[PDB]
Amino acid sequence: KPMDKPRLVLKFIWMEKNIGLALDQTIPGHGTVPLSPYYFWPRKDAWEELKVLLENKPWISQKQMIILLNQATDIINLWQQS
RNA sequence: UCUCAUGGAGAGUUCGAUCCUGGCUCAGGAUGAACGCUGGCGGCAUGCUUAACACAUGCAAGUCGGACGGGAAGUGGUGUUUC
Ligand SMILES: [Mg+2]
Ligand SMILES: [Mg+2]
Ligand SMILES: [Mg+2]
Ligand SMILES: [Mg+2]
Ligand SMILES: [Mg+2]
Ligand SMILES: [Mg+2]
Ligand SMILES: [Mg+2]
Ligand SMILES: [Mg+2]
Ligand SMILES: [Mg+2]
Ligand SMILES: [Mg+2]
Ligand SMILES: [Mg+2]
Ligand SMILES: [Mg+2]
Repeated sequence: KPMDKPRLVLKFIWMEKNIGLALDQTIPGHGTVPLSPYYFWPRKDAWEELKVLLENKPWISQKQMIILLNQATDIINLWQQS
């Protein structure tokens, strides 16, 4: 049995005045399963609840969490710029 | 006495009576019928003949994304699919 890396995919919900955030997990043969539900920014703390859900799960390595937090920070800053 | 024929009826009224010419009237069918009285059901039909007179409202001709450029719904994104 080899070692498969459960790579995580980042998703967003684009609303008029709001934007939500969610994460998925991907393993070979297991396909894709949702890791986290959609958190609506600015109304809720989206990046904070996403990284809190990635910390509560011990099987997420620091690198996979920090990459998704970097591109999700780039999308929250891109929404805030608009 | 083979064959064809499945078809044609009258009545009252002019005269004191009659025969005739002659009109009127009636008995029969048919309705895209109307009105009156009365009206239980089913089957198949029929239903502005008058003003080709006016029209409130709603519907009666669209379809093709496999001609085509686009944008708008979602989706995580041009992998899916819709309008
Ligand atoms: Mg006379
Ligand atoms: Mg007399
Ligand atoms: Mg005569
Ligand atoms: Mg008759
Ligand atoms: Mg009646
Ligand atoms: Mg007419
Ligand atoms: Mg009209
Ligand atoms: Mg219609
Ligand atoms: Mg189609
Ligand atoms: Mg179509
Ligand atoms: Mg064609
Ligand atoms: Mg396509």
